[PDB]
Amino acid sequence: GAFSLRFRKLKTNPLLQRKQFGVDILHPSRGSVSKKELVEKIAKQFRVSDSQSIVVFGLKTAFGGGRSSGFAMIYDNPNAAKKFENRFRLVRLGYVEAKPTKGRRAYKELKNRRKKVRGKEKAKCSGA
Amino acid sequence: ARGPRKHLKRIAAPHHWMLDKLTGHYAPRPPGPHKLRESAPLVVLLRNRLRYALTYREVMMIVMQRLIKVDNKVRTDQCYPAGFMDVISIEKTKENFRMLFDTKGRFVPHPIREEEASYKLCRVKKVVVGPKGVPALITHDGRTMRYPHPSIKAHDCIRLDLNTGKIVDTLKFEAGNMAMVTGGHNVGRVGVIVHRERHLGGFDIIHLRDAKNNEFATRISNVFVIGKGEKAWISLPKEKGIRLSIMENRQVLLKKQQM
Amino acid sequence: MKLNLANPQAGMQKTVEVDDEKKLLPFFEKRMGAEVAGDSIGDEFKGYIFRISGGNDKQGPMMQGVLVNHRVRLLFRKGMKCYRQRRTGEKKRKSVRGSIVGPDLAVLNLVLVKKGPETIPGLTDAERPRRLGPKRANNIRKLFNLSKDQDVRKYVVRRQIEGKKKTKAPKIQRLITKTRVQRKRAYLAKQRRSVIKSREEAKAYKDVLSAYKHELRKKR
RNA sequence: AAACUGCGAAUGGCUCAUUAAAACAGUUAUAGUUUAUUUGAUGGUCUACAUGGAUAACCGUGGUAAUUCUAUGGCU
RNA sequence: GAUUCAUAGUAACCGAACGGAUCGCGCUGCGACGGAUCAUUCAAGUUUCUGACCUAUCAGCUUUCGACGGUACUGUAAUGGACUACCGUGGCAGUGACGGGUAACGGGGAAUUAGGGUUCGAUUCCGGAGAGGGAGCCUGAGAAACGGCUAC
Repeated sequence: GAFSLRFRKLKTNPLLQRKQFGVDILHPSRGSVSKKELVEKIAKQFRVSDSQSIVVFGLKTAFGGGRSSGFAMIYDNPNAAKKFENRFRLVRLGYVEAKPTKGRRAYKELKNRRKKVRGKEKAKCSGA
Repeated sequence: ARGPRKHLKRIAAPHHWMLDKLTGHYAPRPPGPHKLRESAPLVVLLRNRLRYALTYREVMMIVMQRLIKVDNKVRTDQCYPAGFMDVISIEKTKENFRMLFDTKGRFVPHPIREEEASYKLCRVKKVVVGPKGVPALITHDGRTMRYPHPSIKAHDCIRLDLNTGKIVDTLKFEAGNMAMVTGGHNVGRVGVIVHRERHLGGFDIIHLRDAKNNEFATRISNVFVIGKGEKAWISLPKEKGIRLSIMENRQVLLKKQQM
Repeated sequence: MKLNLANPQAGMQKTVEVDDEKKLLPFFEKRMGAEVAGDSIGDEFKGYIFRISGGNDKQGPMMQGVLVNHRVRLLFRKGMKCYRQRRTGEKKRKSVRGSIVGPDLAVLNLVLVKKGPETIPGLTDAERPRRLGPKRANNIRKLFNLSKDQDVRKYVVRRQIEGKKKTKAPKIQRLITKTRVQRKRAYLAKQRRSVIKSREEAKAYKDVLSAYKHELRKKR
């Protein structure tokens, strides 16, 4: 159904190599806006190189529907954006694949066993 | 008990930071030049005044670039107590912030010129003789300038050079000299000094007069001389420390919001 | 019962079980650090002499100087034997055998001083070489006798590993070098400079306060 | 990796049994004192191209029914 | 406000403490670590004044074994009956001492629709105390610590 973009609270941040701003959007008819569709429109507005520099988050639709508003954050380069941004925000976008770590309870059970053995402890890694 | 407390709590924080009630159980805890309740830590400048950072994580990512300086010196600790009349200098953007007291009783980073951001003022706490019989000032900042003039007494300000270590311009503490308040009820108010009472025992107090002829008092610990009788060494914030009235502050605010 | 016989100089050792009572009977009522004759421990052991180092008893440690012929409970300080600290400042009470030897303990550990004519299959036959040569500089000097002016570096010990071509080497601490001698010159420059700055500040101030108080005499 | 050294572990969290000029509250004093750390000062004056010998981990090797028990021997 | 304060000077004393045998990037710059004294900051320990619920079927408490004071040690991070020698005979109480009860941790606060009040506050913050009961102690800037140790 399309939407109308109009940013707010812009703050050029050269220390962090990024631009931060709230987006505000108007969409009569349509139910919400996906971030894959929003990142394409905010790219062509701001004359960006690459979608991977841009990262987007928040987005509540208000009560009633039609209106919505959220946050956004245009870096320069994707490699700077990968460094300073935490990984969970990038992942929703899909730029970076999720990292499969082991569980928190399982990790704790290693180190309490690792306390008990002095010397060479590394047999406990394969054993658990 | 048993030793120093490593946490401070939100709510039990100072009010003049203006950290909110929700969105955290704890608040950042600032020891450095300045006191806990007469300072503001470097995190809540970056996130909750200047709006560069969003999070506590992002302030570490700023400060460990070695972009932030104070007093022409790089401070890597995110919870460094940056207090009254300290300069802050960021090389990217090329903008500098001298922290003054706002008229309401808050910290605010006042933006200043590049030549002005060299110097800063330090009111001397007392003067004292060190070893080899050499004299020495000590400041509110907790610097210790040595070999002053014999001229320089207690309870008065000195323009430091910062680029070099040494002093440049003194000031005296007398009637008809401009004076900001740093603490208590009348904080953020600047006025000429009319008179001081002695009270030989404890707590000297000073009555002094705002530029709209309002008269008000404070203890000498709170009072901080800026400059001469009219004029001032430093640049002042919005309103210049008048503190207009409650009904005036209402009228100006709602007249603004209608646009 | 089970004598643990140690060669120090070769770096070899092997346990032996003791048949009969009578082979143990020289060892009873003896201290640690006593040179006991090891002729009468067995057949092959002939013309030997053994220092006695420690041991453990059925319970399973004895420490020298404790004395007594039975297990005892002691409170241990830092830097005692038979106790690793968990925390700093932690003392702990712990059971321990006497130093003087009796029958009922399990193992004696023994260290030979002078071997006889005959050969032991465990101890005498071989020699395990030392793993690490000396790291720090004057420990290398005292090994081969260098004076000082021979210089270190080339008298390093380097084994090479199996398979892939690679040597490994100690990094000699307290070695005189270009960085180390320069750090004295950089430090001693600051000590020279910081004095003469503070002296000239004092000389400059001396005339300033005299210039001040002379102008105060004009007011009189 | 492991181990030695450094720093932390005296904060935080939980509870209300004690306790009635005690604790606590506001208000002083510390000329009656200790203070890791932070911040700023200071300081040539007593084989100097460099002093000494042991200790882990590690290797060899045991004890005990059993534990965050540990001994003897050889290196750095 | 005030000293025997800071500091300088004189005459000696001791080793039991400082005056860098340390590390990285690059005639020469920058900063990591160590440690002494002096401020500074985060503190902590004592400390002045004033303040509390019921009870008189609790009226006299305290002391030679510190009760109140004095001199001189000792001890402490320092001040002190804090502790030890001698010496004096004081100190508190009818405005409630001393003792008993509390289903009592204190306060910031909470409930209660005139004003004045009455009852509650284990519990978000700030103090306090404790880690089954008592006691003792090491390490350290800081603990009489308990997710540290020793004993009953």
